[PDB]
Amino acid sequence: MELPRAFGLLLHPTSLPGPYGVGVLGQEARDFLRFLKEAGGRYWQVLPLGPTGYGDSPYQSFSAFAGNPYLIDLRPLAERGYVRLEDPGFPQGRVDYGLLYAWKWPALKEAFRGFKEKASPEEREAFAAFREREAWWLEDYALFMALKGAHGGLPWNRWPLPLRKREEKALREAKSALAEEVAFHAFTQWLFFRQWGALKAEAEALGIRIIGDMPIFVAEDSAEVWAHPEWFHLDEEGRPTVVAGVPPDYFSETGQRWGNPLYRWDVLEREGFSFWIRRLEKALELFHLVRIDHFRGFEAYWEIPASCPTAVEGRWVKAPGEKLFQKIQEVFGEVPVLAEDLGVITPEVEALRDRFGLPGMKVLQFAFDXMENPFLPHNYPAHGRVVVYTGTHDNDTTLGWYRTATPHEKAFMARYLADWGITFREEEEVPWALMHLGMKSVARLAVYPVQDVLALGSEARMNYPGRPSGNWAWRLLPGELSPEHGARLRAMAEATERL
Ligand SMILES: *[C@@H]1O[C@H](CO)[C@@H](O[C@H]2O[C@H](C)[C@@H](N[C@H]3C=C(CO)[C@@H](O)[C@H](O)[C@H]3O)[C@H](O)[C@H]2O)[C@H](O)[C@H]1O
Repeated sequence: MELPRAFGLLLHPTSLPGPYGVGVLGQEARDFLRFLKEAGGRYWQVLPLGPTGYGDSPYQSFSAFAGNPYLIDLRPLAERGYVRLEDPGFPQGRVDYGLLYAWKWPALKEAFRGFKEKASPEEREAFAAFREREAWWLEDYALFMALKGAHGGLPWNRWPLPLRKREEKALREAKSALAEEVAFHAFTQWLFFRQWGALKAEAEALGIRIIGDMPIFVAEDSAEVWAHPEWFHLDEEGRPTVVAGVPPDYFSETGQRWGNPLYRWDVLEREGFSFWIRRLEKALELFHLVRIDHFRGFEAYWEIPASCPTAVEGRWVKAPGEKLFQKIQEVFGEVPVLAEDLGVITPEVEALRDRFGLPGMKVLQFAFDXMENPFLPHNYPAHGRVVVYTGTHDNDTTLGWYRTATPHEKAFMARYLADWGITFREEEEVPWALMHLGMKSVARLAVYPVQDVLALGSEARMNYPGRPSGNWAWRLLPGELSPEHGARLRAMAEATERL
């Protein structure tokens, strides 16, 4: 990939303003892309776009391939008379996922029945054609979701054995009995990918590239794990014997026990890494580049015994990252991947990243707690093949972070900024001071969360890791991101050779 010198904004589509309880792939999404282009921005970064479960996290999806039905704009379906929409009373500035769950799933199901009643033959055949095209993952995903309604929302590895173990007759009978439910889930997928495609075409017409994201590890309770248990370290009952995480750190005392199933990489290699090829293909249908979270896991991963309640016990296990990425380069002709390389990284990880020319990340909130700090701009690679952020979706807003930062951090930050000619008078100005610093740097891409453009405090934090609740909920208000915000971003980009 060739990275131009430019800037972008980080905004998950759920955070878009608009009616009916969550950001969707419609007019407000187009309005945001127009805002971004007029601000001089060339990149729009989102988080993973798959269907979510308990905790609402984009990084723990029911499928590695599916799209999130919550992002479906219902207004076009209402225009065709498929459904009547009535706002139940959604809050301002945040997603209420309980109310969204209770109101949007039934609205989608009503819209599906309306479509079955009133759709033209053309629409019906286009929907059937989509199903045929995507069957290699969609048949499993749709049946997986349908079976949740037959089994009280249980995960797949708690279903009756004939279904859990995917016996041929059990599946055939399930598919016939749940034909309507299967079709409904296929329908949500058809709509998602249709609406995303339209939005991607609009971005492309405006000169904007979309940066997507995926977790290296998939979710325990997902259609692909169910369909391919041999690829994972599961016991005979389909439960993980070991799980993903990271060991104790400078930051974390016990580390993080993520709980994801771990790949049997030997099995994936023997199978030709088809899972990874398909995942990247699917990513590249939606995005122009894709970040992979926990990129270091391609070189080695921390294996936690499933019986351990923390991440303290375990061992590092090597993974065939070099072989995988050689195959990717060979078969795609390029590797349009961004490496999430935060936390503790080794020379082996850096070499893998650099062998394939993958841009890494830099986070300015991490730069001020100790002049050799790699997150300080003067320490960035001479080539500048990195993406600089003030913070990611995992960090507090920059104003939130500043308000809780240590005395030594605050003092060093102020002096370092002054060394770059940047000064500020009030704490609410710190987000823009740090955005300016990132734009002055050699980093090819500077990408900022929209909360920092707005200089919002901790209430607008997208995710607080560890905390299982309150996350992924921040939304823009209508008109909050103003033309003056866009003019300020454009001025900064023009001032730093990013336009
Ligand atoms: C990179 O990937 C991270 C790991 O998935 C992601 O973390 C967010 O999303 C997770 C799904 C969420 N919960 C898991 C973490 C645990 C402890 O660390 C377990 O207790 C839970 O059972 C897991 O489901 C994380 O808390 C959340 O931070 C990052 O957002 C992403 O950038």
